[PDB]
Amino acid sequence: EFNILLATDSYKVTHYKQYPPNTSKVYSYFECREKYEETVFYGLQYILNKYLKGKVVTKEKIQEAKEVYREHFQDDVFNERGWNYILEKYDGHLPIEVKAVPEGSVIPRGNVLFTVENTDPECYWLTNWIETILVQSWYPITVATNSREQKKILAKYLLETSGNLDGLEYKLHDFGYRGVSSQETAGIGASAHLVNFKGTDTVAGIALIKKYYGTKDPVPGYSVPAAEHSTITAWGKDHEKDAFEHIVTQFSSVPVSVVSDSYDIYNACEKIWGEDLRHLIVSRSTEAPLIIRPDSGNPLDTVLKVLDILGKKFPVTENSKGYKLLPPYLRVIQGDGVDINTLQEIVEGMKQKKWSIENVSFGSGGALLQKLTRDLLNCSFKCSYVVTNGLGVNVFKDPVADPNKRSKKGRLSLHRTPAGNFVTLEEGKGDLEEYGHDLLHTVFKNGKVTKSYSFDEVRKNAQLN
Amino acid sequence: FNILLATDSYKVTHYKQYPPNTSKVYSYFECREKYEETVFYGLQYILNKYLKGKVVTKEKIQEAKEVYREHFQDDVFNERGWNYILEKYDGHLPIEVKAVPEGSVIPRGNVLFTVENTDPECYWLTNWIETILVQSWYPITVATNSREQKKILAKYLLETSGNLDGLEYKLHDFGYRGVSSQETAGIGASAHLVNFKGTDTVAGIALIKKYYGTKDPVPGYSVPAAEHSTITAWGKDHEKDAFEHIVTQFSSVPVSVVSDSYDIYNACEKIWGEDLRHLIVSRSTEAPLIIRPDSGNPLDTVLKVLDILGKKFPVTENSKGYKLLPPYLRVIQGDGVDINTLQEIVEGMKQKKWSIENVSFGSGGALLQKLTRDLLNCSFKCSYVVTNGLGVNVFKDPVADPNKRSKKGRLSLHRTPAGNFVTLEEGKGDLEEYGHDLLHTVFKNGKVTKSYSFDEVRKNAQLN
Ligand SMILES: NC(=O)c1ccc[n+]([C@@H]2O[C@H](COP(=O)(O)O)[C@@H](O)[C@H]2O)c1
Ligand SMILES: NC(=O)c1ccc[n+]([C@@H]2O[C@H](COP(=O)(O)O)[C@@H](O)[C@H]2O)c1
Repeated sequence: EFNILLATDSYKVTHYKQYPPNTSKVYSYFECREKYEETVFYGLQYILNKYLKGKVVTKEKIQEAKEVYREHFQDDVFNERGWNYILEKYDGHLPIEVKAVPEGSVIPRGNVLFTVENTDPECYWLTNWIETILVQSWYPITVATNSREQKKILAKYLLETSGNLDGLEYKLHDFGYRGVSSQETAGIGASAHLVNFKGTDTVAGIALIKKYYGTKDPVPGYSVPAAEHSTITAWGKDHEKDAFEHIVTQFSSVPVSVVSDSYDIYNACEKIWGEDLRHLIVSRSTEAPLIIRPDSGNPLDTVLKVLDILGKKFPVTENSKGYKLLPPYLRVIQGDGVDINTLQEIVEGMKQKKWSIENVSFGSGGALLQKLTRDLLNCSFKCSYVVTNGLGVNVFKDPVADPNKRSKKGRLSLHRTPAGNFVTLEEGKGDLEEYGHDLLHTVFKNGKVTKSYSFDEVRKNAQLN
Repeated sequence: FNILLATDSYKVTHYKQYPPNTSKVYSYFECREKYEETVFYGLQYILNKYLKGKVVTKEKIQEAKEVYREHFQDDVFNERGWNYILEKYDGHLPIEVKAVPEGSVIPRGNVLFTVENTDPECYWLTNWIETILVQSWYPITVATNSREQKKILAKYLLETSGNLDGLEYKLHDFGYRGVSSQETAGIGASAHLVNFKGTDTVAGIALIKKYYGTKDPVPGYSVPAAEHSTITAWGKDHEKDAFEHIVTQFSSVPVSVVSDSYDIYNACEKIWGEDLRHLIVSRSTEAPLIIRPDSGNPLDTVLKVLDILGKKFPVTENSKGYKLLPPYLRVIQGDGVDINTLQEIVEGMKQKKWSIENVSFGSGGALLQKLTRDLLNCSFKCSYVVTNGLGVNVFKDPVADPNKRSKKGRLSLHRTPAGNFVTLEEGKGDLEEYGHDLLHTVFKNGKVTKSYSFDEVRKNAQLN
């Protein structure tokens, strides 16, 4: 089982002896320090429920921690007393209060997103002990944010080239399951992407959403049948056509994606799909199109040549915006080399060549769920206020060599400005009541989740515009 | 955990795409052709935690059936196939996995492990588990990147001190908060511990002892250390009090004290260097003060810090001619360190004549998070199938990218006469023109057939 006493950075075990004597309170906060100008706050609710709520302290876990740390530090520095107190006083429930903005909220950089403080003067050391666990929320936040920023690009070009945003939620598919660092990461990352889109091949995200957020529909994400290199190459190089025919025939009534670059993407599109099996394609339903899938070469150049080829072998129409459109039974999915940067290049390149963004959907894996760091949005957790000797003290850091690492001072609160923007008031100035109500809500207190959100609410909060 | 729900969605639809009359699907994993050799580590963890024993149950099958029915809006799930495995093998997977020993250091472009079904009815199972097995790229990459950094550290420590004492402690893992999840933290931390012994991510410890085991009393260690909150809590005008309180609380053990809260240079020169100097020069070699800068240009900061300390404390020159701080005073750079800057820092220290003995490093996100599967081009591909009872050598070869070509047929790994490695394709390993295949069966029909202790892994991964 998971032991919260063992889920922190090793040195935090020695911190209770480092605070000023008679410190009864430690107050800390998380922010995405000051392009990603606005961030999607999502993921905390998962961590609270899975790791922090309920009886997380037991006699066993304490003993286990005692032994582990004794060897790790080659000494007994573990705060056994402190934990026994929580076990005995609160029945293993954590005496801390957490306030946060609603899950899914879109908040500009440099603002307080959530705060942590102890509710018992005895557990002044508990606030920062759980920094490590709570800080990992940077990941679902960063994934959701990066995913949302790509949706903006897609939304912009789709609107421009088609006149509407139909199907936008299916324009960027999650292909990152094998590309992430672990199973737990796959679930968290995939759920973050689902906040903005509906297409995913990382099934793990579904279960996480159901269990920790919940949705009205029986499922938050969908997928379609699709081939991979093994199912095509297995037929032997001279039988790629046989493979294609067999696959589109097995999935004749549902959308089907078929990777076509095993040997020569251009020959596959022009001769096999465009000639040898054209009759099996033009006969398909608009609800069950063939989705050709290139998977190599320069992303933009490949997509353009593919479209040029298909346009020469299939009927092409021009929509009301003046952009070329493949027939309804035929589409393309670019699932290689796609990241927020190249995505922009591809749709822009398509527009210049007069191809509607309607013709192509995208897939992204590692770049979507793995090539992300806590530094992209500068997620940071810092102590800004303590009470020692019964007196409040506003604390902060301000490294001389880096003004960007400066932190906020005192008790904080988030407010809406008259012009509809946001501001984080420091030093308790929020009490002045000049900016309406603080936007953070208590979501956790003394072992209980006091406020939560359904995934439908999160999605609503994260919408664009 | 349900293995029937631990694969890329589309693989659920593959059993109907393979050529009819296919009785076998054989696939392999490689770190396709800096980073010329990789450390094979991690597969054993995945086999034990996710693939061994009864992994199929009536419940798990029904659960997947319903999930996929809604996910696909159609019942494409292969309930019959999974049910077959449940009744025939009591939920044990009919697959065989062969691999090089855990910890092996292998050149790029070589087969590292292979997978194949052992029951003709389960030809589709081989690639069903590709997703879960492919995630081994992570520990492989962490271990590899960490080992390359140890090489750099080794080169400069030896060059500037004459030996390699304490090498396994020169790079500390600070990545707990910087990774994407709890599970990732444990996996990555254990990968790092293959090369070093210092870590702040305790989860790595539990993973090691449970999945590999060690006859070791100290697989991973750590020392008392302050953070910004414990220093800044005292108030800006009391940083000195915080420092004095901390060093006295940990008077007899090594202690790391972050010193850049306000002005790292003032702390080194005035506080540690003057006001509290009496509390430092009195410490023992086994309980040094470890000053930790945490901001600014990593190389420039370290050099200015050493220059400052050199002026306030007695400096010696070792037998190699490099300057050395007193035994009770050291430095740890735990910000902005990665494989590239690490190299710039030690080279910069060497030019200014400072022994690498003076400084140790810490790395978080760059160590366990800023890494991807394409760093070593980790890939899983099918190279052989049996259809209509005839073997067929399989492979891909995209016209737009020769780097994506895969190997053909049955593979085997052998040592060459000159002591190198070669991957023999198309079953040629059978000719016996080389020695024994270096891959070993580590998994077969639900059972882990060969295991390695973390001590063997460390041995296999050693340097030089
Ligand atoms: N349904 C699908 O076509 C599907 C699902 C998961 C991964 N993939 C492929 O796997 C690879 C993963 O690599 P990346 O992490 O770079 O995306 C890509 O080539 C991707 O297209 C495809
Ligand atoms: N014992 C320690 O000093 C210790 C442990 C864990 C993290 N840290 C700090 O946490 C931060 C982690 O951030 P990065 O992911 O960018 O490495 C660093 O500033 C690092 O120094 C320090």
